[PDB]
Amino acid sequence: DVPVNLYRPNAPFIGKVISNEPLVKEGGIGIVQHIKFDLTGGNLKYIEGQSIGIIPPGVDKNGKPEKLRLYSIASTRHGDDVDDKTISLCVRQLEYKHPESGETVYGVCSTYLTHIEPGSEVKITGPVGKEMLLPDDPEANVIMLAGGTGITPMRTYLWRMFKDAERAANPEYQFKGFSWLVFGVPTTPNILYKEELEEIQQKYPDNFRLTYAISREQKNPQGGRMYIQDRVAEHADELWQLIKNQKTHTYICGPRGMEEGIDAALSAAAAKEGVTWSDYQKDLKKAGRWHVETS
Ligand SMILES: Cc1cc2nc3c(=O)[nH]c(=O)nc-3n(C[C@H](O)[C@H](O)[C@H](O)COP(=O)(O)OP(=O)(O)OC[C@H]3O[C@@H](n4cnc5c(N)ncnc54)[C@H](O)[C@@H]3O)c2cc1C
Repeated sequence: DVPVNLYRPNAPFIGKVISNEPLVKEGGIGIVQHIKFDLTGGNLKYIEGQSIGIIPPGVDKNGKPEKLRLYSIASTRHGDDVDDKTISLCVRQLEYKHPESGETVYGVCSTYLTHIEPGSEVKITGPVGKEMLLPDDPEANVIMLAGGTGITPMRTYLWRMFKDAERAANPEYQFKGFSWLVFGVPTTPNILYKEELEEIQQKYPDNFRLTYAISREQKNPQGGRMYIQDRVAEHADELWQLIKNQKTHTYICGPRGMEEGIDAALSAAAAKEGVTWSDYQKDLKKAGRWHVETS
């Protein structure tokens, strides 16, 4: 049922870049690109919450061919144009400190992707992943806790739920539940897909809540920069109340180490009703209602 490994690294699908557009507005930190690829000529199918591999050119420092890097799929199964012909990614250019042999270091695959030109051919593998899948139940509640490019799978869910063209293409999925995105980025220019997220909240105010944690523009009650963990703490009681519903799913995506402050906040909330969150959460994971993808 769920598509997986239609293409593998030994015989990847050769896609073509259609577009490569910037998502970080002026005044933002770093580069994050929305890249769309042409899937025509092959049979790559996928669903929301999955990833694909990209094999970049070149050799590593030891002379060995570069291996694939995984990227969360940014588009619904139908692609951004709802034509079942494309797939999109949301790729940050990795760049980091001097300490590691040199000065500014640039990631191999992410630099390749963020600078790729339309018309270029790329090696694609996958799709992969069954741990970030969206329920078919149109009355589910969906909590989405995203940091940075952790937004990516959330885009696939929200587009499927709320885009006019998606609703028209998906007669069996007319979302009537409640979804809540808490999205942590450093600046307003760094709010990936800001305009479309706010368009969704305006059209569906009873079915979608949008909460930002903007670290360079907002301070938590303790005086520190505002992070996703601070917003979860601020709304811990209400998030816990939603989580108790048998039909609620929670999705967490972003940098590794983001889970710890989220668990601390929810643990304090659940403890007020005599529940140990770590135990309750284990049961949610087993039931397929607690979805995590961090790296
Ligand atoms: C399932 C999954 C989904 C993913 N989804 C996305 C996504 O949607 N968007 C996205 O942009 N990325 C995503 N990634 C990350 C992606 O796979 C790559 O790891 C990322 O793009 C960097 O790869 P690169 O080839 O550019 O860097 P590489 O050339 O592979 O360099 C990475 C290496 O640099 C070093 N390094 C990294 N940071 C530092 C630091 N701060 N200080 C010192 N050394 C450091 C580490 O040793 C690391 O192994 C995802 C990863 C996984 C596993």
